[PDB]
Parts: sequence; C-alpha cells; structure tokens
Amino acid sequence: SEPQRLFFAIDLPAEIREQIIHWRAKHFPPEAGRPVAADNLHLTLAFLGEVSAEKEKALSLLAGRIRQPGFTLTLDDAGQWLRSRVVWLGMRQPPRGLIQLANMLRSQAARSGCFQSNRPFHPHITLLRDASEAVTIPPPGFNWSYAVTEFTLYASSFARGRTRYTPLKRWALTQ
Ligand SMILES: [Cl-]
Repeated sequence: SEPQRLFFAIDLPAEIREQIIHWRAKHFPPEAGRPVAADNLHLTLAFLGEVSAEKEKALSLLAGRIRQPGFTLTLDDAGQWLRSRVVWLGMRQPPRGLIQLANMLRSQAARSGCFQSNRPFHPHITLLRDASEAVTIPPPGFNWSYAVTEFTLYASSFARGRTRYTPLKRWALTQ
C-alpha cells in the first residue's frame, strides 16, 4: 500500500528488441551513452509519476474503458536529443491510433492530478541515456515493424545496478 512510480507503455517483440541491441552495439560505443537493457526497451505512452494504490486503481479503471483498434509500428527513424541527453528510436509519421491512445491516457492522468511536464507527446524508444556528446546517428535496421495488440501499466524500480520495470496490468487493443 506504499506509492509506486508508474507509467503506461507499449512493448516490443523479443526478436525486434534483439535486432535493436545488436544494431546499437554496432553503431554506438560505450562512451556514446548508457545503454538501456534489452528488456527495458519500450515506448512510453504516459508518465504518471508517484502514484498511490488508490489512485492507481482509479487510473486502471479509466484505462480499461479505452476502446481502440490495434495499430502497426514501423521504426524508420532514429535521432538524438542532446538537452534531454538521450539517443532514441522512433517513427517519422506515427499512426493516429498511437496518438489517440497516448492523448487519452495523458488526459486521464492529468484529470487525476498527475504531474504535468506540459511537454508535447513525442513517441520514442530510448536507446541510450546520459548521452552528452553528439554522435552520428545511423538509420535504423531494416523492417523493424510489428502489430501493437495491447498496452501495459508498469512500475519502475532499481535493483542491483539495474532499472527494473514490473508489469502490473495489460489491456488489449481491439482488432
Ligand atoms: Cl530526414
């Protein structure tokens, strides 16, 4: 019944996660930044901040009322945001369904009193953190494309020199 640090996210198939870390190790030396663990690669829909058990339940219920078709993500884009010090993977033209889902979840969080960054939703998958220096970003690998069937509520913790994301609940997207 202690508060947890939560976020909604979309996950990647194992095969694609593996292609990504192989591609990453090939193009980015350790000095380019701190690599996100393969299992920790995800696309965040909405950050909720620290959330009480009571508030988690309310947000989970609102998430469960979402009615949306599934969509396809094709990762054709890669870049670097120096100020936020990340190297990221993303999509040039995200499907509307992704935008709809994120905005819906973000709206629900906001209306519940959740911490607001007032940052415009920029769908991305963080590959490197603490990326300070400016490196050369290659295009992604070929055919990193898959159907999104669901989204998940995660808890975030740190154990044994690792970041850990714990799945709490999942909701399927219709199709
Ligand atoms: Cl371009």
